[PDB]
Amino acid sequence: NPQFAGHPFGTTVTAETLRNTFAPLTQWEDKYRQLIMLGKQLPALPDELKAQAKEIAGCENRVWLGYTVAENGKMHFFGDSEGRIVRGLLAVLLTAVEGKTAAELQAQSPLALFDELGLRAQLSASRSQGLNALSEAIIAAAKQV
Amino acid sequence: GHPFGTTVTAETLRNTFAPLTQWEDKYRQLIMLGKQLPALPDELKAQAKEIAGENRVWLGYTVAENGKMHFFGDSEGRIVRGLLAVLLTAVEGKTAAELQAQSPLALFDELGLRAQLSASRSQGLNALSEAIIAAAK
Amino acid sequence: VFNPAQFRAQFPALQDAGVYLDSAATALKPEAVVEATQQFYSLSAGNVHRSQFAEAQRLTARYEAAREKVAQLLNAPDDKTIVWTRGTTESINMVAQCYARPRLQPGDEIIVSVAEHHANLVPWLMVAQQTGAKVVKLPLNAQRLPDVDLLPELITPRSRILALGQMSNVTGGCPDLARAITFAHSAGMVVMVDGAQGAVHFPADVQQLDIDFYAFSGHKLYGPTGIGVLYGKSELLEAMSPWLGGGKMVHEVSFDGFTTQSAPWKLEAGTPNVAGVIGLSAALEWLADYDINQAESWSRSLATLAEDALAKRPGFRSFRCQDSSLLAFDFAGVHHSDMVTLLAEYGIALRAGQHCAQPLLAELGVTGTLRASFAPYNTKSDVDALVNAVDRALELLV
Amino acid sequence: VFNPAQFRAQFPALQDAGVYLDSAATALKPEAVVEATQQFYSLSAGFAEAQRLTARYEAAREKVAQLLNAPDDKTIVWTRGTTESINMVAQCYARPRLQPGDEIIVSVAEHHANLVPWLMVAQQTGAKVVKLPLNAQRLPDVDLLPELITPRSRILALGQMSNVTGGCPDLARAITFAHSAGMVVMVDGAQGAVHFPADVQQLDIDFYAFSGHKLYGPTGIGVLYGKSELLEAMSPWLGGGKMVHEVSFDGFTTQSAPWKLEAGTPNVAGVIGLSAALEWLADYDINQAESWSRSLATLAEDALAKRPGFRSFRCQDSSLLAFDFAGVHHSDMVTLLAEYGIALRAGQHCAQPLLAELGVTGTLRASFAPYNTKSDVDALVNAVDRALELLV
Ligand SMILES: *Cc1c(COP(=O)(O)O)cnc(C)c1O
Ligand SMILES: *Cc1c(COP(=O)(O)O)cnc(C)c1O
Repeated sequence: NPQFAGHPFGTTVTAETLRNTFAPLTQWEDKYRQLIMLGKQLPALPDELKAQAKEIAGCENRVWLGYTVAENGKMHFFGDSEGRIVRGLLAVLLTAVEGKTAAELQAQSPLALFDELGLRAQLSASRSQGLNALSEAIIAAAKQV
Repeated sequence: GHPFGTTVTAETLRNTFAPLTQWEDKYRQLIMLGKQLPALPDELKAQAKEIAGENRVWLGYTVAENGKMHFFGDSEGRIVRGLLAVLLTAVEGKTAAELQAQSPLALFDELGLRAQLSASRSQGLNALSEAIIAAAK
Repeated sequence: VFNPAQFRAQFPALQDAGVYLDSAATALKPEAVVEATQQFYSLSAGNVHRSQFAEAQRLTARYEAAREKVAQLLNAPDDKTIVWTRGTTESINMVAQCYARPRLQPGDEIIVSVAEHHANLVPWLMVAQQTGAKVVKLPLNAQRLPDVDLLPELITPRSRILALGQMSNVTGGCPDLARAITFAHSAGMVVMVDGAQGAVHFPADVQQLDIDFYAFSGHKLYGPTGIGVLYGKSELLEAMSPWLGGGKMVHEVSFDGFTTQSAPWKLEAGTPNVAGVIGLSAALEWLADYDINQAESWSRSLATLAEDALAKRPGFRSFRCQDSSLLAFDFAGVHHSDMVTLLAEYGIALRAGQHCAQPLLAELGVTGTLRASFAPYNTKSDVDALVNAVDRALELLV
Repeated sequence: VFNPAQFRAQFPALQDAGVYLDSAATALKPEAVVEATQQFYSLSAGFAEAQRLTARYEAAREKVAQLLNAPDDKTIVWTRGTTESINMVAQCYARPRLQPGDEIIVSVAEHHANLVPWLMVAQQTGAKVVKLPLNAQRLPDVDLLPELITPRSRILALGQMSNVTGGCPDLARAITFAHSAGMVVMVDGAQGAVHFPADVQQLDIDFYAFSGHKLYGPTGIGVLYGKSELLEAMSPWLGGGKMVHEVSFDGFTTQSAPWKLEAGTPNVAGVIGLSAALEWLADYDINQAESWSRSLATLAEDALAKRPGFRSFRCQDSSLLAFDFAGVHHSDMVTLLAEYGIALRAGQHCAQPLLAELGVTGTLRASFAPYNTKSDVDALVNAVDRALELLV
């Protein structure tokens, strides 16, 4: 059951974990501060490991997203970001989709956890190119299975 | 060979044009005028600078020993043909110096023809004028 | 139902007198396009907005939806098959240079209709000269249309490309495109469809017609100048070489070489004509509320009122095909340039000359034509004005 | 005498824009441009607005000629931007002339528009791109050219001014060395035309390129200036209407330049609006406006240099200020700054080799223009201090 480019999101860091962290936060600046903290739990992905994920490029910031199906028949997602803010957004996203089947991922509305945590309308980073591409790549991946 | 500058002059044109105040009469009279520019045969359209614009126009010259310039040319379109007649009346027999001295389009101002000249700028007249300038150089 | 007065009222250029009958050269613009442009140039394109929050969002939304609105017009299967160009002309040159040029062998053949606009002929002459291939003429049938039934005679094992206008800018005529495509695909050829007029009047369903490449210009489609589209099947856009080199189309670059984006971005180097994409998006969004079949019937009905009356004047000759909204014509012994000038003086804007279709007008036996082209902002009053202005011009050119 | 408040007042976007410091990517537009455009797309079907637009359009190449001190309006070619201009030179002038083993010298400071076309034509012809590196002041090392130039050197491609460092190389010398070896020079003026518009006659430039949208002007419109003999030598670019004289199924003949190089319906709106930009701009002394923009950039650079971990890549007290902060990713800073009300740019700025040379994978860039103010500098410094507190 170890996975390629392992991360805690969806297993040890849960939607419940995140709701507890984020629900008390009403100031936009503190939301960015906690995104930055959260992204520290996503391990750095060495150059050699990036080349097995899809580069979801953009002007300002490189983000990687890759996936596979685990021995339990559930999708496993992995990735990295250079910017620390987008790394936190990536962790939120990994929390939403890790260990879901293709079917469950087609059932889920894009970025719903971000609305739940008060992140989507409130932070412009949430509505930026980087995160919308990431969202699209999950959809693409769920279809491709 | 054409009457313009010899049989037809700035003065003869003024008697025709200066009294006109209706734009349609002006056009009517331009079109009348160009009837009197002979049809340039193939043999000496060859000896002219051809211009394709909507309308096709031609402009050739000869220079006397004196430097008096004889201009020839033609236009498919009859209204440009007319304007070409005015232009030829302004420039026929002029020297390169007299040509660089005058404003070649004074004559159009003088006959109340600026709007008609204006309207046909794009299809011959700009180009005809510029080949007037270039011949004097 | 289509309401002409409703359509006409959206054009500020028509608020005060003038009869405009040159839409086949360029179309008037609806308020939506004028206002979208004004907004784009009056607001920062950056990510900060402190006072015009909703107006910034709408500009972003027009820009982001633009490819999709073109995909919707053409029934393309997805918005990544839409590439931005300067115009139909750039679109066709890109296909010649980036698809055809690396694939053409000496003696290969490119069939080009004799009714092609220069945009869909010159790039084929150019690429033919570069590869040793040859341009082959597809002549006109009886009805003055490209003779699609002649294709089996013209197609050989060396035939590679068919370049064919969906709709002529002179006659308004549309060849049987579905049948030309079926013959071309039987031989493994690819088809470049010039839709600069067809996209306006009868926008092509590129899936139903199985069109390989389709090109059109924004400015004839009630939109900005400086913007056009190339549609290509995804496999063909993928096969294409990159077009211009520079930012946006590259992925990585060093002094050792470069890699590119996939299409469409691979083919779109440098800063986009962002005003043009936004204005075109706004044109298409605006036009989407009208039934095009009805608006076109309206425009053709006017061209028929005009042609019927004009045919009662001696010496009239029409080149019009299929009751088109385009009416090209002449008068025996009257020069088209004299007529256009006088009509302009009478307040009718038409076009005269060669219409970038020299081979067509040579096949027709003429040197130039007048052309009146109608659009859904035109009226019956426009028709009476044109006819009267022709009468007055004729009395003067008698 | 330059009045910033007078210049600033002409820019309708400014109230909504907040603090706009990304003019080097694209410039805000003055009323003249907005209004000329509005007028063109609204113009009464079928006489005073009409004639004004006609004069804007017919005078447009001449207004460009006056900016550049070109000998005449027929050395000005319309394109869709600097990018198409450079590709045209590469394809229409260079490609028919280059032989295998010929060399094209390209500075490491070049924007991708003045580098990728050269890679491409090199690959097509068997020519080789040869790198012109930077000197110790971060400028293309013009003094090294004699050593880089060989009997195979045919083309020098060099930016008048970098969109990163704002740095301008010694272009007069560079061109004198290139011409001595019988080379032609492609000058990328996309920034220079905005800040120090080039005297193309004095500098003896072979080809010069710039974009309207950076010169306070429309998108989708740019210039290629070339010496008349080089424009005449160029092969046609795109084929189609307008560039052609006669056409048949046997072949075609072309207009001469500049029309030879301009197939199809022009970007009429873009020409008219760039004409209005240039006419409006001609009422300002460009040296004085540029000294103002530079003085703000300096005020910002000195303030930020007081914060720990600051580094600047700025050359020659440029109006462009590229910079980074130790341990802070440029993406995170650009995002927070935008939330604070400051618009600037981050990333690689289409200059990946330059950034590789400088040892970084991205930078922030704040670029100042004559509509920026001292408060804009205060606001930027305020937002940076608030951002750095969140990020370090
Ligand atoms: C922006 C820029 C270009 C590219 O101009 P476009 O308008 O995108 O074609 C080229 N060179 C420099 C230095 C630039 O800043
Ligand atoms: C207008 C037109 C073109 C050319 O489009 P541009 O916008 O000038 O590039 C090509 N083909 C036909 C049929 C046209 O009407």
